[PDB]
Amino acid sequence: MNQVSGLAGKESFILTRIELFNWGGFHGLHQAAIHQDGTAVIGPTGSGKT
Amino acid sequence: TASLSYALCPAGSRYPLFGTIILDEAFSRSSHAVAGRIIAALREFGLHAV
Ligand SMILES: Nc1ncnc2c1ncn2[C@@H]1O[C@H](COP(=O)(O)OP(=O)(O)O)[C@@H](O)[C@H]1O
Repeated sequence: MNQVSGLAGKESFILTRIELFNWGGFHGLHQAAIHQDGTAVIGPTGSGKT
Repeated sequence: TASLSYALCPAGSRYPLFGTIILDEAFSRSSHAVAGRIIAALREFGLHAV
């Protein structure tokens, strides 16, 4: 089921990348990549992961 | 837990006579790292939990 997602990005605009600068507990610039077909954001409690 | 421990303690004593405090489906917003604290604490107060 993973590879069928490729249609998104032709019929739609998909998410590609998110960045921050001095936001919350993230001092300075910060970055994060995202794949075309479903990802995850995992980490222990109290880490800004929301 | 502290409250229900106190309320069951007979006057003067601080070891409750009834012991079996239940719980259910408790940890759905916490990590395995922090949940380990509660399990140890609960038994510490003197209770005994299914
Ligand atoms: N604007 C804020 N106000 C208060 N605490 C904040 C703020 N931004 C980040 N934090 C802190 O960073 C963490 C934010 O929680 P997060 O790690 O995003 O939550 P969860 O663990 O539920 O995903 C907490 O430790 C909180 O104290």
